[PDB]
Amino acid sequence: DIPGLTDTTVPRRLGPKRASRIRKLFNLSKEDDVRQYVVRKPLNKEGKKPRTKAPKIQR
Amino acid sequence: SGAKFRISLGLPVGAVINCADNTGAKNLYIISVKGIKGRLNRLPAAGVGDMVMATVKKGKPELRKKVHPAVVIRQRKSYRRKDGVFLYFEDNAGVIVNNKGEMKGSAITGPVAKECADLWPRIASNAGSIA
Amino acid sequence: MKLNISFPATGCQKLIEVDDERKLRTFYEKRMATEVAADALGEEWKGYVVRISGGNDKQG
Amino acid sequence: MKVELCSFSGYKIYPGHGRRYARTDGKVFQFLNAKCESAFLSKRNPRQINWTVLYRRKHKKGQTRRAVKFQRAITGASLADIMAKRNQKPEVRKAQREQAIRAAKEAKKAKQASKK
RNA sequence: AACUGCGAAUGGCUCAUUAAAUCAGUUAUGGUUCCUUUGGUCGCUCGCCACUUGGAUAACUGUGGUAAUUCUAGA
RNA sequence: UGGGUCGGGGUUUCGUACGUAGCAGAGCAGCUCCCUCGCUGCGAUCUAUUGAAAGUCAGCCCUCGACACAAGGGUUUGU
RNA sequence: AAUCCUGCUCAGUACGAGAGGAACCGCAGGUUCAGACAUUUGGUGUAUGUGCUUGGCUGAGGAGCCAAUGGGGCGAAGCU
Ligand SMILES: [K+]
Ligand SMILES: [K+]
Ligand SMILES: [K+]
Ligand SMILES: [K+]
Ligand SMILES: [K+]
Ligand SMILES: [K+]
Ligand SMILES: [Mg+2]
Ligand SMILES: [Mg+2]
Ligand SMILES: [Mg+2]
Ligand SMILES: [Mg+2]
Ligand SMILES: [Mg+2]
Ligand SMILES: [Mg+2]
Ligand SMILES: [Mg+2]
Ligand SMILES: [Mg+2]
Ligand SMILES: [Mg+2]
Repeated sequence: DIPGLTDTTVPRRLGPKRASRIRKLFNLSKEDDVRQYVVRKPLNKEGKKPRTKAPKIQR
Repeated sequence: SGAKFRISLGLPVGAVINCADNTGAKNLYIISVKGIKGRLNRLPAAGVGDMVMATVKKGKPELRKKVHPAVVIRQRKSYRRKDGVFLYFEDNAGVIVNNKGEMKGSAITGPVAKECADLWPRIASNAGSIA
Repeated sequence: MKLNISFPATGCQKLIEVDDERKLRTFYEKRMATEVAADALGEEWKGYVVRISGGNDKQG
Repeated sequence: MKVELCSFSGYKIYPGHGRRYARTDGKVFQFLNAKCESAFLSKRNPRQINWTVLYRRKHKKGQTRRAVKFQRAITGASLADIMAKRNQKPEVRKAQREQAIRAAKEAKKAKQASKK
């Protein structure tokens, strides 16, 4: 590993949105609770209560 | 400091060179070269960076029938530049200056030889490009 | 001369500053989108083939 | 060991050889010898002169499929989380689809009382 | 914020050019184009996704270059 | 051993030889049981063979390949 | 058998009210002359070297030749 380069992998900022791009990523077949499988991003600010934020899924 | 090295002259007295400044003169007819002691039957000749006395043959009437100091900025004779390169230009060109060394015009059309630049800082500042 | 290195698998791109021509000259005379091995730099850049993706001129 | 130049013919001009030509329009050219210089002055195109480097590469005289995609962590789920979710495949997924239907079926029975 | 759609061809200024040219009245497009508005038309066709298919790209995070620009590159 | 003469290599000059081939070629002329889109000619030029061909010490450089030739001739010279 | 000049520095210094304004040493170059030289650049070029080309000629091709150096481009060496 290169020091400071091949380590501390950065995550993709935010997951798939289209109702098919989540199925390919998670091997959804059909109507397997598609809504819940979408990635829910958590938000953590000091001057506020913790809360997670889900996106609107298209198609 | 550093003085100018000898270069091939190639512009004898009687040569009509183009005037590269915006003074309104179109050509310059070299009548003599400054600093020439000379020799029997030898024509005083000038190269780039040489100060010459010239009369404009065609141009504007207020410049015509007079003797103007001029400095050769481009020459068509090839000359060696101490580093092995033989350089020559597409035409013989000069600019009209005063005895002090300041160009009467304000802009120069075309390149200016490097020898003429560092020898005449006033001409160098007005030069669009340096060859 | 600076080198922008990015590894898509882990992100975390970082800038490398080099003043040695020989480490750079493996890259020299190469076009874009050509994969070159960076075995020139030290003993840590080994087993690494890298693709030229772009750059900038002295004037930017 | 000066700057190494190239001619009208693409050849490599060592110091002390050839001439350099500065045109009035500001462009500067260097030629290896009078042959290359005279050809340039007569406006001959080097792509049509056989012994020129430009001609040789123009006529080329003498001289797969790949793709990869990698799983990554996505903010809100580590690579472990997505793998576990997509590893619910062996009927665990089917187990989750069917409980949602009955979890919406009794709501539909309540919705029938709410619709009508 | 950004992608998208629309507008930016209106308005305003000036009168240099221009003497059957411009322009005015009259007439034609049975010799053409036309965003928009309004009204028609949108099952008229026999011919392993349709309970919804594919890929990228913005904005965004991150690394910069350039003296400079409403400049931009790579990831 | 020698120096020659050829040959070879190097260098260099010019610029890509003849022949052959091409569904290259402005086009044109003949054959149509033929062909179902073709064949047989003419045609400057183009492309490949081909940085090819040609010259290069006669006052260019190196050969150790080949061939013959080289202890031969004449005139003089003494304290 | 060498010759003379310019620029930089000395130095906006000495000197002078001011305006103006040197010199010695040192450095970098030039003029005229002299003696060579051809690595480079230029000139020559009948290597009659290699392409191109007009008229004619060898039955055509190929290969050439004649036109007092046919003309022209490029050109080794040598001279310069
Ligand atoms: K004189
Ligand atoms: K041939
Ligand atoms: K060829
Ligand atoms: K000739
Ligand atoms: K010559
Ligand atoms: K010569
Ligand atoms: Mg939608
Ligand atoms: Mg006389
Ligand atoms: Mg030989
Ligand atoms: Mg004397
Ligand atoms: Mg003939
Ligand atoms: Mg013939
Ligand atoms: Mg005869
Ligand atoms: Mg005769
Ligand atoms: Mg010649």
